[PDB]
Amino acid sequence: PLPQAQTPVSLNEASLEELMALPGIGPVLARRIVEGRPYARVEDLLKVKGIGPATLERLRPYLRP
Ligand SMILES: [Cl-]
Repeated sequence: PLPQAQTPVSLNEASLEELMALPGIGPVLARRIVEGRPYARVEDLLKVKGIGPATLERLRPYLRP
């Protein structure tokens, strides 16, 4: 349950657990997201292995750099 008080979630500053609260993001993807930092824009998430456009499409409303 991703609480409202934690959104939008920062791709650059969130902890692993916070990223794992995002729909479709498990421990493996959360780890790759941290390892891929920094992100200049949310669309840079496409550099992370496993995050396809359909995945990203669902996450856009909840993310910020
Ligand atoms: Cl952005």
